[PDB]
Parts: sequence; C-alpha cells; structure tokens
Amino acid sequence: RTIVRFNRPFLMIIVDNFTWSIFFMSKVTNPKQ
Amino acid sequence: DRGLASANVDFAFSLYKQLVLKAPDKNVIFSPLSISTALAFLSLGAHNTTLTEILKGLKFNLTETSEAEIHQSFQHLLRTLNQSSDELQLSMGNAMFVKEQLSLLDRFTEDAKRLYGSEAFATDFQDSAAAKKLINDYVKNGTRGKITDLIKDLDSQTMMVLVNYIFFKAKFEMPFDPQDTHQSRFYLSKKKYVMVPMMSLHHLTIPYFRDEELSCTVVQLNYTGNASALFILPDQDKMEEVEAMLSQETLSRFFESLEFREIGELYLPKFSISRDYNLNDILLQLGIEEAFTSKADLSGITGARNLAVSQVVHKAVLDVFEEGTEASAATALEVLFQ
Ligand SMILES: COc1cccc2c1C(=O)c1c(O)c3c(c(O)c1C2=O)C[C@@](O)(C(=O)CO)C[C@@H]3O[C@H]1C[C@H](N)[C@H](O)[C@H](C)O1
Repeated sequence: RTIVRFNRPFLMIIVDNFTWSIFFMSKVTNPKQ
Repeated sequence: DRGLASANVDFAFSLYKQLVLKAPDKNVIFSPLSISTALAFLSLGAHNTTLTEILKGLKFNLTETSEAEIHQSFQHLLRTLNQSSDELQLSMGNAMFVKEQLSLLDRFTEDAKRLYGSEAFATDFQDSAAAKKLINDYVKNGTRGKITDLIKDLDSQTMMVLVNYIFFKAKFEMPFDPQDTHQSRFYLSKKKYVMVPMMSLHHLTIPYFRDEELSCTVVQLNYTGNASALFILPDQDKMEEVEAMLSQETLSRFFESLEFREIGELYLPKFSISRDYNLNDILLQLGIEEAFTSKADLSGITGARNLAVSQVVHKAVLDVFEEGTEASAATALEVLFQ
C-alpha cells in the first residue's frame, strides 16, 4: 500500500555495488524535453 | 581500497554542492569519478604545492596514503571497473593529446600508460580545428557516440589536453513495461507543473527508507550486473533542505537504513538530460589553485615548470527509460605553456 511517486525534483546516484564508486550523480528538477 | 572509495565520495558531494551553486534550480548531471580520475592523472605530473593542492582537493589524506598508493589505487579501480556483458557495459579511458615536439619525461609517459591506461597522441594544436576533431572523436568513440562536442573552443597555443571518459549502459533488474508509461504531472514547483512520460511498476519489493528527520524517501533500483541507482525523493519544497544534508555520512546512513519493503506503485519519469560545465571556478574554490597560475609546478610532465592548467571542462548525459539507463561523461584538462 506504499506509493513512491517521482513527480517532483529528485536525486539519482548511480553506483558500483562492489567498489562503492559513484559513477554519476544527478538532480532532476525538470525532466521535460 | 576503502580510502579511495571514501575520498572519491567526499569529492563527489563537494563538487555537487558547488555545481548547484552555479544555478540552484537547474538539472545537474555529472560523473564525479571521471573528474577525480582526470585530476589524479594530472597529479602524476605535479610536484610540491601544485601536487598537494590537487590531492587534498580530491579529498585524499596524504598522511594515510602516499602518492604512489593513490596512483596504484586508481590503477586497481580502473582495472576492476572496465566491464562488458549482455548485462552491463562500463568503459573508462584516459588519454593525453600533446604538441608533437614537446619533450615529455619518459617516467611520465610510462606511468601514464601503466597506471592510467593513457596513450599519448601527437596533436598539432595550432591547427585548432584538427586538434579539436581528434580529441572529440576519441571521446565520441569512447562514449559510443553519446558525447561528441566536449571541446568547443581550444587555444591554438595549447600544449596538451588530458582526457577522461566514462560510458555506462545497463538494464534494470525489474524493468518497466512501456505499456504502463503515461503522461503525468511533474511539479517543477508547488505551482508550476508540466506533463511528462511517467513509467510505472506495480507490486515490487525493493530496498526502501523513509527519512522523517530529513523529509525524504530513498529507494534503490538494481541493474543487472552489480550496479544500482539510489533515488532520493525529497518531500515537496524540501529538496534544498535535503541537499544541505548530503555528505558521505548521510549517504552511508541512507544505504544502511534501506530495508526491503513491498511497494504498491512506483512512478518514475522517462527522461534524458545533459549538462556541460567549465570547472575552473569550482576547482579554485575547492583549493586547487597553483595549477592555474604561473606558480604551477607540472615539472613531472616535462622536466621543467613550463606548463599550467588553462581550462577544465566536463560534459555528462543521463538517459533513463523502461529497460534501463545509459549515461556518459567526459572531462578534459587543457594545458598551456609558461
Ligand atoms: C559510505 O557508504 C557508501 C558510500 C558511497 C557509496 C556506497 C556506500 C555504501 O554503503 C553502499 C552499500 O552499503 C551497499 C551498496 C552500495 O552500492 C554502496 C555504495 O555505493 C550496494 C548494495 O546495496 C547492493 O549490493 C545492492 O545490490 C550493498 C550495500 O548495502 C548494504 C546496506 C543495505 N541496507 C543491505 O544491508 C545491503 C545488502 O548491504
């Protein structure tokens, strides 16, 4: 019954699970093209 | 090396905060690893204050690891990361583009190849158009076409350019079904909203954490192949407040606090964003100063203090879609004579 709705600004961090490297970090404040 | 992991994350959050200062309401996308690696590559040639300012700016403690161990750590990390499967694609490369007649120390070119995988390409920078094509082509090849114009302007007196690129392409463990993608509101602010393509998944168990004290929700979406995406969703009007709490310590708390929880619905925009940056102001603010002035000591490159950094540029792209994610970035350090 829990809902998670990315309909407002959010962060996204892309990581390597073994080395804990942050490949990319992103803030999405406006996804529209 | 746990030291390298920690320094790289501390640097990532420090960089992030300064990128946001530039334009605190703009999309941000960058690869901290690409920038860390490029600057560690530069430091292979640096001595004295120029060297300690770079390594300190990168958030290493020289008291706990030597220069030699920092470079060995990057070598090890570069070898561990470069990966390819029908599951996941991950490429990182380093190169130097150097004026043909410039005499480089053998120790530098040996080290650069052995530790950072870097070739040396002879480049006629006085033919600016040809030199930009050579560098941009290298990056386009390395990023499988995703970044093609890293270098826009290039001083015809340039002596060398150090380049790093990263390429990433992965499939979600639990991919979204395109039939469940529908245009939905995205709230740029409480009062401003646009319609975007919104992907959805129903009834999924994923790692989850509600941070009441920071007013944010955290979820992890795995990729096939041992990468993953951590998503942080501030409550409305709380993004600035969450950004003020970011740090290696908070990220650790996030990961450790994650628990598997059944989720009824997850909605996530399908999107593609790009940013490019000049990093000179940020590096200067982060304490990397002497490399930009006539006090620069890059004498590990040539055998004299005859080079200084002129321009640091970064470009990065992020594509998120039902099947997975593609992301690429590159960093170039442009060097003039002195
Ligand atoms: C200073 O901490 C970090 C700093 C930067 C990056 C990182 C981390 C970090 O701590 C971290 C992790 O702890 C974990 C992972 C990780 O990528 C990072 C970083 O990247 C990957 C992981 O979630 C998976 O393998 C999922 O597939 C395992 C692990 O999570 C831990 C805690 C979870 N609650 C659960 O117990 C999981 C199995 O182990």
